[PDB]
Amino acid sequence: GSHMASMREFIFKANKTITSSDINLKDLPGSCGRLDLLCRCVSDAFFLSHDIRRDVVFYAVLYGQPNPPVCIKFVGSELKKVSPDERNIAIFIKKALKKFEELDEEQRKDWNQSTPGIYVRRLGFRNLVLEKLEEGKNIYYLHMNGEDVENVDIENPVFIIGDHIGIGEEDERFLDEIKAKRISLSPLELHANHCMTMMHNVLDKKRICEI
Amino acid sequence: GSHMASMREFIFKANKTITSSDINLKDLPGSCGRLDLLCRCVSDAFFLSHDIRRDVVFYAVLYGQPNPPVCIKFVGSELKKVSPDERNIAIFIKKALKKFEELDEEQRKDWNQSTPGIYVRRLGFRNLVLEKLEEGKNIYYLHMNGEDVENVDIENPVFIIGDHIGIGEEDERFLDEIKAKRISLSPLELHANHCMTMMHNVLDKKRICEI
Ligand SMILES: [Mg+2]
Ligand SMILES: [Mg+2]
Ligand SMILES: [Mg+2]
Ligand SMILES: [Mg+2]
Repeated sequence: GSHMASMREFIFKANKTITSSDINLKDLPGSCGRLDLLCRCVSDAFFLSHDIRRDVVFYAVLYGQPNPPVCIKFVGSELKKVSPDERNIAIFIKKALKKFEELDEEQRKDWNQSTPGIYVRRLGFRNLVLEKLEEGKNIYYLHMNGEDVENVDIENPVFIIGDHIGIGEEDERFLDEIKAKRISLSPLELHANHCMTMMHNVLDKKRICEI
Repeated sequence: GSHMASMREFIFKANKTITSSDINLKDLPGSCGRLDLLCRCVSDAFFLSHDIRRDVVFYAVLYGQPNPPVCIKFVGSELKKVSPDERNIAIFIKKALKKFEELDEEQRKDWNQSTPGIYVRRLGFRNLVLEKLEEGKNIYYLHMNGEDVENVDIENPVFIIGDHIGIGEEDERFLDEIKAKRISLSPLELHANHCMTMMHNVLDKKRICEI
């Protein structure tokens, strides 16, 4: 074995997801701007059968009205009292957005914990990716026309996952500029949350041959 | 290519999921008996990015109080007005259970449509599996100690997926008896809904090399 372990980190850009705590739990998809999708991504990033993945960090950058961008960071090793269902996760996200509302613009420059393992910050998608590059991460863009993941060595990863409409031409230009490596998990276009499930499975299996 | 296509069919045994329409949407996991899990399984069985999988049939057999068993059958090619979020699916399941409540015991011997593509019937797990065997299906049991799916030819499949506690010693005996083939998708124990995602991905990829 190589005995190499690394954090699995994901960034999901939520193009339209609501950025105030004024959340209608009864319309997560419509009035909340596909908040349901974001909740499933959180669920799929962390939850196993009788456990939570302690090596995962998940970042969501929300661009919906009225206060974008808001970045919410979930740290698997620290999360308490989150369960895999959308309603529970949505309430945790509501709490995070409420915390963000209580902070001034200076305070929002930093990560601010709302509940254990959940932090909010004024941070956009590109600045977040830059910050990860400076830490030494490799950026991988999960995109259906990328290299077959089967053949790529993955090291110190940050996985980028777009939503229903996607990252957009602007941010693709940017990923191209910083040399993000595109990887494919499937011949079909999947929901963002399915990508994370596939990506975890790829890494779980490599762990068996290689580490 | 072989030009071979087949229906992808799944059976999920929901050990504790509620069997009346008296459903608390605000406690899908607790008072509904892990109804949230069943909803995610439905979601993951059917939904792609800009589509629904028309070659899938999903069966759920619910064993929770007060009227078990209830079998709900979802037919991908027929579903209308279902979206991927748990709340929407839970309401469709509520409707199905309401339909079941309105039928007498004789009427429950047959499939009874509640909403397009959704049918309810008094049918237990074993009788359902028997019925599928008699139709010519091969039964595959997704179980973490099974053969690596990579190496198994899959033909005319019905995939069995247990829940959080699992199929149970009784029904395992039965699957052993009828010679169900056990297949593994992962070195880790996953949520039932993740199995379906992995299983779809395996089939989508084979479709590319072989069909
Ligand atoms: Mg690792
Ligand atoms: Mg950071
Ligand atoms: Mg097929
Ligand atoms: Mg039938």
